Amino acid sequence: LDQIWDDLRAGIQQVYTRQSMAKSRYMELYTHVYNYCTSVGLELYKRLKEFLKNYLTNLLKDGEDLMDESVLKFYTQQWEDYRFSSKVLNGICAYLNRHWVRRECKGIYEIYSLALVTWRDCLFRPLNKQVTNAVLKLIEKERNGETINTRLISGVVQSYVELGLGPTLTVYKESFESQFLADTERFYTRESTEFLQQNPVTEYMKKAEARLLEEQRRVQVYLHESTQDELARKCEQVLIEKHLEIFHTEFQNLLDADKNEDLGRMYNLVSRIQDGLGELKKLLETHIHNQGLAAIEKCGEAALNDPKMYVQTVLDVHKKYNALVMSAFNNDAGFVAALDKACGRFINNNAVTKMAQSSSKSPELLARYCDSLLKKEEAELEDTLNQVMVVFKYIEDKDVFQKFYAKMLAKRLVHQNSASDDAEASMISKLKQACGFEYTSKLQRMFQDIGVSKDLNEQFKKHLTNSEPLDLDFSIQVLSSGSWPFQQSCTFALPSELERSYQRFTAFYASRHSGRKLTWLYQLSKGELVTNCFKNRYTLQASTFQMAILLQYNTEDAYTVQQLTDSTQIKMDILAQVLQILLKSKLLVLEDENANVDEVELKPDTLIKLYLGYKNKKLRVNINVPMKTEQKQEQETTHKNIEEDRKLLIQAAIVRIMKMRKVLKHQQLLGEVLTQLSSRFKPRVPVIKKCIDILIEKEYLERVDGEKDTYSYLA
Amino acid sequence: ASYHISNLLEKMTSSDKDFRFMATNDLMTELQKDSIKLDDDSERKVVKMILKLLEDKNGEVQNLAVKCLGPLVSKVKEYQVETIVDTLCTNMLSDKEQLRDISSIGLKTVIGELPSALAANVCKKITGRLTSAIAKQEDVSVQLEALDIMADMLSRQGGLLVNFHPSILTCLLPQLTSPRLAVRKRTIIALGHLVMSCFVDLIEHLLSELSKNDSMSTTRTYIQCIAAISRQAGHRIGEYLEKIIPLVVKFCNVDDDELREYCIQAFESFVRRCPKEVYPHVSTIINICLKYLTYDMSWKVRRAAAKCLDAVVSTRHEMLPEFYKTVSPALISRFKEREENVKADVFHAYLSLLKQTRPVGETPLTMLQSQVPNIVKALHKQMKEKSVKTRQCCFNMLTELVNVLPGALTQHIPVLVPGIIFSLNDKSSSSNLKIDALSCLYVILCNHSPQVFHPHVQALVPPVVACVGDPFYKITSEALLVTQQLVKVIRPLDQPSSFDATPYIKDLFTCTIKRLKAADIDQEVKERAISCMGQIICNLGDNLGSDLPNTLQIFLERLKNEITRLTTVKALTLIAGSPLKIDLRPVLGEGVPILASFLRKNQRALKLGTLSALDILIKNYSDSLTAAMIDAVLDELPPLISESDMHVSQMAISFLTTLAKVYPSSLSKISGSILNELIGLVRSPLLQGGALSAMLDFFQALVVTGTNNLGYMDLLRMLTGPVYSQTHKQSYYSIAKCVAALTRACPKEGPAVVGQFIQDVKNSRSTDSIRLLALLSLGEVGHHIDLSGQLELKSVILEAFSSPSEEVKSAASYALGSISVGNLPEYLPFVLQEITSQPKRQYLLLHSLKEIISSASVVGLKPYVENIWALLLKHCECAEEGTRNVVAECLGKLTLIDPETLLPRLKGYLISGSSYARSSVVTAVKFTISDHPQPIDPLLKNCIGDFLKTLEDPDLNVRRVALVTFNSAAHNKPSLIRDLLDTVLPHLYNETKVRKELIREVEMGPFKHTVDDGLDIRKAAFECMYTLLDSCLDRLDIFEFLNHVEDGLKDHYDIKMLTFLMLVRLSTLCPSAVLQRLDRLVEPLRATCTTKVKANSVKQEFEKQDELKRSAMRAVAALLTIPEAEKSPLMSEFQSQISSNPELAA
Amino acid sequence: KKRFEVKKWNAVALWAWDIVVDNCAICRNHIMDLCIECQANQASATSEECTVAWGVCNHAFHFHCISRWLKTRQVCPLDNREWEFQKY
Ligand SMILES: [Zn+2]
Ligand SMILES: [Zn+2]
Ligand SMILES: [Zn+2]
Repeated sequence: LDQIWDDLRAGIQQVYTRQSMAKSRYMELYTHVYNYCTSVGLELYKRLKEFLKNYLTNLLKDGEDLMDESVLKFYTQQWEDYRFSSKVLNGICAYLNRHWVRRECKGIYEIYSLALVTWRDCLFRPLNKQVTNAVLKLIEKERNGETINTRLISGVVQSYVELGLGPTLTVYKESFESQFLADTERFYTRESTEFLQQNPVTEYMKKAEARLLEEQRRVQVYLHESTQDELARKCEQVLIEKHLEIFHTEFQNLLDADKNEDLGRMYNLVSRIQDGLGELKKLLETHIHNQGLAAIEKCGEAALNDPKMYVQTVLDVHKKYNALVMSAFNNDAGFVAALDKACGRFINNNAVTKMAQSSSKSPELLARYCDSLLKKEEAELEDTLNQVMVVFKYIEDKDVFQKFYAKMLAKRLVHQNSASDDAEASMISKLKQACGFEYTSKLQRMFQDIGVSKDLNEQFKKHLTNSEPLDLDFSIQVLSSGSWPFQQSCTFALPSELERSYQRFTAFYASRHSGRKLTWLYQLSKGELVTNCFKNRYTLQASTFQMAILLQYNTEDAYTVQQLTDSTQIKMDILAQVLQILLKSKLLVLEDENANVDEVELKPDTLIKLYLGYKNKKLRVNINVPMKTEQKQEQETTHKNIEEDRKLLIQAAIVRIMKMRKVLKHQQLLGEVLTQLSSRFKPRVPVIKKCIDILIEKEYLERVDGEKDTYSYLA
Repeated sequence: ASYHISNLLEKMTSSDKDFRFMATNDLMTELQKDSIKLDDDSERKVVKMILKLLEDKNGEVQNLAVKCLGPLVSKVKEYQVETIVDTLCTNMLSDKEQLRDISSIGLKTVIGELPSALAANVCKKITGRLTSAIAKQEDVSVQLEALDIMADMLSRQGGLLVNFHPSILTCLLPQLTSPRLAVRKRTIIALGHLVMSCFVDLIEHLLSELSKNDSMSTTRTYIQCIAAISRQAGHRIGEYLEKIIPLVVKFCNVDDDELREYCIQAFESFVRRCPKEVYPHVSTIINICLKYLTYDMSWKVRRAAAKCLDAVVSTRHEMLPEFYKTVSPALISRFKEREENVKADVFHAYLSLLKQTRPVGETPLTMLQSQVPNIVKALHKQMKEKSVKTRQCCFNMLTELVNVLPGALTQHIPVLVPGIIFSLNDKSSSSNLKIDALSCLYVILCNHSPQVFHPHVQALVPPVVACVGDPFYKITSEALLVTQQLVKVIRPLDQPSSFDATPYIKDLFTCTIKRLKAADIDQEVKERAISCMGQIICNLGDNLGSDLPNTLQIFLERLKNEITRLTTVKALTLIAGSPLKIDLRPVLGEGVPILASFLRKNQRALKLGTLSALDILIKNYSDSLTAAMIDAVLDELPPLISESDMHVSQMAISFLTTLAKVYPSSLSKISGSILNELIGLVRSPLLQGGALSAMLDFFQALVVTGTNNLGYMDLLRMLTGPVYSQTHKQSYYSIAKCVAALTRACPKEGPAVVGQFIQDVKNSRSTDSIRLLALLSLGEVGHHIDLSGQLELKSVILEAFSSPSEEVKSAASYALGSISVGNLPEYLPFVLQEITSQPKRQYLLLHSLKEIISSASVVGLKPYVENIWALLLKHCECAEEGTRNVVAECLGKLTLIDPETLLPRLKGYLISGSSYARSSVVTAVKFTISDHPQPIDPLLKNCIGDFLKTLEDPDLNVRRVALVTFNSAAHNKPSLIRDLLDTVLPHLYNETKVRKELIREVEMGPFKHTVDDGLDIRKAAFECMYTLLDSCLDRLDIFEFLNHVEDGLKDHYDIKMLTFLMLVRLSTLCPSAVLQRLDRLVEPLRATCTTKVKANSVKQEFEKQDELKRSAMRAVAALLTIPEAEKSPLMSEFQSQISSNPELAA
Repeated sequence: KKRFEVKKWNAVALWAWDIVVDNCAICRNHIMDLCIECQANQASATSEECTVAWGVCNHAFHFHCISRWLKTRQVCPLDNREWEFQKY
């Protein structure tokens, strides 16, 4: 019992210094525990327990006064050793572990657990209030840029973990982690509030990103996995979210000034706080919105009559913040939403719509712009075209865009300044997809006729070859009255030099289509005139009307405004406007010389005389140009027209709806009406009411007696 | 529902358009919610019906039908969806017509509405149909629409059809020939969208096909097509160009007007394909064809050139000189006018150049100057152009220009002003122009000595003063912004002038009150107005009519909005403390209290500014202060003295420091919360700098006041109270700093100071805490005042050097060190003295000395420098290896003082000397590397290598210390490493290896312990690599790095956790050299997650692997988050055991 | 000496079925005058709405004479083909 306790202790002591052992000697000690056990299983124990307590206690003297990277170098170098030595002791003490108690009935032995336990009674000595501080100081060092030996920290923590009763973390937390994080909260709390007071936010953002990253390796490399998602939470907590109103106010400037790579960063940073990315979206919507209203504001009046300016301004706005939402805000749907909402808001209600007193001005402009683009290069057009379809998406009064687009496309197919039939087609393809089909088809019918009219002409061209030619080069366009916006008009005495082309064709068309009949549109038909009476002789493009007049100057030379309004039988209200062009052009002069003609009160009395001589330096002058008020008159008119169709469209809906419900309640119906009409426009409620009314008068609906605000369909 | 669908289909053939419409409406409302009631019959009927209605005699219905397809597809068995498509793709060729068009639209709809498993065949089947369609089949119409679909689909769902691509391409290419050109376009579009999905096998057949057919056959189309892919691909065409570039040029010569396209090519080529340097070949051509006008059609040429020059200049920054020195300044300015559109592109190009120059032999900016007068001469002719668009360019130019060179236009204000003024008048509804001009002018006046504008004031005001009173506000705001600067131009208060501004005061001031006194105009205008007026007051005020008091009143008033309010505060902070000691007496009365009022709006900005204002006032308007005003503020303070907002805290502490500076008396009230709140702020871990400095300046000016229950001794007890009764290290440091402050203020000392030793010596039961605050106080105080008196202390301080507590022991080291500065000759010799005498205190004493050297004085130290240095060159007695560091840290600090005559000295112990001498020196130089750029940096950048690229291969721990010094530099100033990488790196990697000779075993029975002396140096090697990662990463041979990273995955546990992370870093950063060696990096990562441990192990033994295993997945994970081209190698062996890993790692 | 010659003339005309003459064939009154109903009835919400309507077939009627017609049947009363409006 003591005959062994001595040599066994000899070995124990050798095993605890680090003197290599002999395979035989390891076993000798094993043997001693074997015999001491297979003879007391608490005597050998306590004696081992003593040897340990009276080993560590002594060791402590070697560090009691060590203090910085030294208790660290000390405590760790001592731990690594004590561990292995005990692993070996635990090895010899097999029989003390196993018979003397319970086995076979996990890396927990008691003899080793006996070693761990006594040492933690070495941990309370230096560590708790020291070896831990030395660590926090060293970590602080590395955080201030000081390259450090991380193994002085690893060793410590790994110890703590194991000195627990991997799963047990009390000691770790209680004697280190808790203080670690606390120190971290303050360290970063202090670094941030000081950097911000001394640096531009764009720079604090760069740093915070960095620190966060640094603190990552600072756990993966020398801390326990346990403290991972907490050091992270805490760091973001102090590095990112107590600085959100600072981040917020700056979010602005980072937009007020197009410095958008930082926006990406702020994004990636707030993208770390729960719901933190919310207020960013709000601020953006508001921003891009005001940003849009401003753009338009600064275009003043021009914008009101410059479609390119207008559409290009909106386009510029959107195109900026889109590619901005793509990179910077990682194409986040939540953000795409802000942009959309903002664009939808300003595109429909802005400075132009305001002064025009109607949101419908935007859609018309968009439509006009399209027209400009399709009149007489590729990348821009197909793209520009494509951008147009983007804007459209946001327009709410879409029927308006549609009416104008057709109204203007039509004035094109006929007369002039249409680009390649390609863009034209390509733009149809684009509408086929956004716009409906009833719409797309309506347009198709227009193209059909033009083609049909084309072939029709090639027929007549022959009919003339096959007989008596005409006194001029004639061509016509027969358009189905129903499919075109055109309206015949201004009464008109047709000059003689044409009458042959007229009858000659009329007869022909009548021979081609028996059941049909033609109604000629002079306000929309032109021709080429030749001048064999001036210094130089030229060909001038001229509206029929203009020709109807000029041709009169083939007899006398002056004609009172009345002498004309009588002859050509072309209307004064309008006949006057034409003359003004003819004057400003310079083929007519009133009487006097000074030309304040641009703004005169040409009364019936006033004379209009042919001017002989001088003329355009060129040989082909196009005297046919828009009467000024002409456009403003067509515009206001097509709107007026849209006002009508709207009510008619509304009722159509009211009906088919009440026709497939037999009874509905006021609201019920209004909701329906909207749902359908939504893709085209937003029927003002008072109007659907004034509509449901007229249907009651037209006897398509009747109120449900014994139930006001409920309607029944009257078959 | 159920009977629904039945009743609907009937109403769907209802002869009455309305019903068929409402029936189809009500049917679609249903097909949207939960795809319920699907009979595998009700479908048959429904679909067949919808497809039928697709041909209804009424458009309204037809439409609904097509709009029905969308929601349908996603609500019926896979064959029925097969049907649809098929049925749709077939009508495509229908001999009716309207069927081909609506069937066409129908198709597109389905396509758009989709995804994942669904869209499989859904495009697949289709793809086949379009193919035969796209074949030149002598029906364009069919093609053209198929090509659209082919394009609409290929891209919204490109991720797949991968196996159809080669089949797609093979039907497209021949179309690039189509006699109808529209088809050629449509096709190119397809190709473009095609390459977005490729695969890596197809980007080449396509290109080659294009390079090949470069056989002089008419129609430069293959041209556009090249450019086309360039924009889409770019990257994917960056390894195909040597043949490209030349082919293009060779053709560019050909004198045609669609030659623009080649430029279009070179442009699109050189705007996406960066690493493709044929820059010059290009610049040259552009510039030559950039003035291609003759006497038509040309111009689009000039455009492309202009557009290209614009491109180049906007990315090749490294080419600034080349830019300013070869045709562009000289030949852009040259063509700085021409047609119109083209003129515009020329300017835009230049701007990009100006912007490129914008940074942050013979510099860019210096080259720029040289450019004007040329720039100016140009603009001068432009500025007076009818085009509104052009003049705008002139202004945005000068602006950006002057924004680059803050002094740029000095020699020319006179040829510009007419230009500026001229445009401040009209060609309208262009408010942009007037605003753009108005901005330019503002920017100008902001960066140019004001003197320059004087002769021009006389003729610049009228047009400005008028813009202010312009109808539109946007113009009014700028006008007001200029006015405000215009004022500082004629009021120079910083640099006295001699310009009489009196003749402009009126008009200026007028237009402004007209705005400031409104409330109908935009707030923007309302603020620029107060701002401006404020300046109008701050700067001429002095000869300002008697319309001033009336105006000051105006402010007071305005200050009660939630808009006006903040801007006026600041404007009032500016009217105060303005040279012309302006009288704000009246407005103080009810305004001051209106200010305090603000101190409760928890609005950062307002608090800060409001406080910042209550200060100026008090400072320059003291007499007129009514005791009833001050405490009207005081009351709102306590909440402002929180550790939550230091700035606000210190801002408000400054205010009290002022109150007591110029109004003692009110002190009485400084006791309530106020006082018992600063005292709290003192006990805060967050208190530092700004506020702390103010907390100190405050006390020092509170005691001097003499006040009942607020005296010296009174306050000490308040600070040092809580401590003498029984928290945070910082607390004591701040406390001692105040104690000292309050001490150097009332030098009635000995009582306190002596009363601070029989506080330490007073060990006989004295809270270990007191001894701390005690020592720290003797320290702070000792630094300023001369304690050369009581010598009883030199020992008391040292007695603590042997305290059982670090906290005190350090505090003692500091105290002595710091006290040493109060009287440097009576203490320094003593210190060095004890350092050699009692070595038992070497460490701490060497730290005390660190404090001395560190922050002493700089004149009082030079003397002893030669002495210190001598003591430190001797203490390389390596006694404690922790001591050699304080020394090295001391040698380092010392060097800084006159480094030119000290670094060389260290760059010489280098050779001869011993392991420790060598170490110490290369360790001292380490403690020289500062975070922020310092004076030593230049010289350091030079001698650095002589320690590094030389200390990497000498011997022992010295190498380790070297690595560390290199790690320390590349982390916070690689600006001293860049050049040295080539030399260093090899070594750095060499230290990454294992020296088997530095490893011994320690056997003891079955147990063996491995000692690896190389582990630490080696750990420092990898730790250097990880650092190169954040910064210097391009100068790194990416593969040598990965070679060695591979080596350290299979190294030691402590070294694995590092590299594992290094992988995850390299995952994100540079992926391509990873995948290439992605198989070599996995064998190891696998090895780990495989390795087992014998249950003969202790509990903790296992956890280790459990943690090391899941730390490797973390990597392996991110090794899969690299373009799924990684699935290719070999890889995820689903395992029962392994499973739990990527599970708990996720 | 003051003579102008016409070299070309590009005219344009609309076509309508000539089975009538700017006449509404339901009520046989006149597409340009109010339908016979509004004509007899007191001025009202309706009266101020009366106009022409065209079908995709190109037959025109007063919006009211045809709208009324469709109340019972669903085809062009002049061309047995389902009526479809097209213009107002
Ligand atoms: Zn009627
Ligand atoms: Zn009909
Ligand atoms: Zn009728």
